[PDB]
Amino acid sequence: APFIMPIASKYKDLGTILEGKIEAGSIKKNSNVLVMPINQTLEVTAIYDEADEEISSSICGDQVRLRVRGDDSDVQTGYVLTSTKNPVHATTRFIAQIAILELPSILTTGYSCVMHIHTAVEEVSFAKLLHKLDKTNRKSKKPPMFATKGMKIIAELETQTPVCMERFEDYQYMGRFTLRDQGTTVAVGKVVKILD
Amino acid sequence: TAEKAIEIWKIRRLVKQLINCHGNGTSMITLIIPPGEQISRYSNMLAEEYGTASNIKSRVNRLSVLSAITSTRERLKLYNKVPDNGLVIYCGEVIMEGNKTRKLNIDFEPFKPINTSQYLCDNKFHTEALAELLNVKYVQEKKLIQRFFDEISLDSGKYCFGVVDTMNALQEGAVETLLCFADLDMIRYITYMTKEQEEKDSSSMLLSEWLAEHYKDYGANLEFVSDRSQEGMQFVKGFGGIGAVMRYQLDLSMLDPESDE
Repeated sequence: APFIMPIASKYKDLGTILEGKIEAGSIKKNSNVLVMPINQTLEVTAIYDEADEEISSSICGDQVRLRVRGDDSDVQTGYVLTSTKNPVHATTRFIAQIAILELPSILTTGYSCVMHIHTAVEEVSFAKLLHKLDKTNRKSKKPPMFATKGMKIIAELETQTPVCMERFEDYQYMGRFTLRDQGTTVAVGKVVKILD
Repeated sequence: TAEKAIEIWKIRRLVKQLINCHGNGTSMITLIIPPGEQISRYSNMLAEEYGTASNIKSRVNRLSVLSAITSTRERLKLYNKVPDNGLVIYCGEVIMEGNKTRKLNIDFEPFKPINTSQYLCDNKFHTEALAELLNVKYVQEKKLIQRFFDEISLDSGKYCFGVVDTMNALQEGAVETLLCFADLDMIRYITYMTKEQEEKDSSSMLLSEWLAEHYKDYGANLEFVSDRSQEGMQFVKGFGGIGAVMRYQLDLSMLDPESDE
């Protein structure tokens, strides 16, 4: 149980206010959180719940506003607050099951698009298609030359810059993501392995 | 549009290498003469610039400008009329690897550089002028690559995709349309390679350029596509950036596994 809170909003106002929803772990007043992936360290000097009232600590499933202390000029909506002991993972390469939905032509390696994992939104492109899947989610032993509508498949994905994520097998929310050829939603999918 | 864009292609390659190279001390002659003009006007203009340039005090730089203005002038002299609408000349010596320069002098007839007259002597080449010889362009590009993708979404068996394969398909019988990536990183010595040459211990053209000059002798039909579009990026990072929509299934022979030996 590490702390995990994807920063949904950030604004100044006699002090910085990062706000999000704790997805795992808890946070106490006067603790040190880590901003991933930038590995910035910040101090948490106040928690405010939805009632706008201060609290000494928030468990997960809480919708909180955190007042933080320290350099944050680099902290952006989409990053994640996490514990400095087991910081949430972040990477630019990962493998993931992907159900293709409305995807109006084909889908092959070079395919690039927008991925929304959690509070984050990021440019992603396919690196390699590894297998196809049929009914009883089986692992086609020849890698697909291409992919098509309504087709399960498992590929490798690359991002320009690191984004925090977790195996769907470990934290469902940190593992789901939908893909958008931002006309529309071309696919959904879940991360199956973080590649360092 | 057809064999027109194929030329715009080359202009784009040129502008790309001119602004890429840089020389020291204002010594890069750029000269653009629109149609209707007489050569003699610009000729004995450089002549004046030669006198003017003679007041520089920078022996190393002066001498440079002198030999550049000269190098331009008597190149310009080679022409008897500003050829059917247009004349462009880039001249000067540009720094090089190994610390040995290389005097450079290009002169060519474009496609109607309307009204664009220009002389400039800077420390770089001025290609802004050329820019006029350059998403209707992207839609066609996207439309074309999709036409090619269909031959994969349908499995038909008309397509390739691959250097060794596309070249062979072109070489052999026929290909209908050749899709090539504008900035294709491929050199044609016949054995093809990329920039994987610093390791190997292997007339010597750029595949890109060789196709632009011989494609005609094969039936195609050649289209240069840029990795601007989503299609492009796919076509480049997914299919080596070089391919074709054939007409009709081949068996891609010569040569590798099947083996077996």
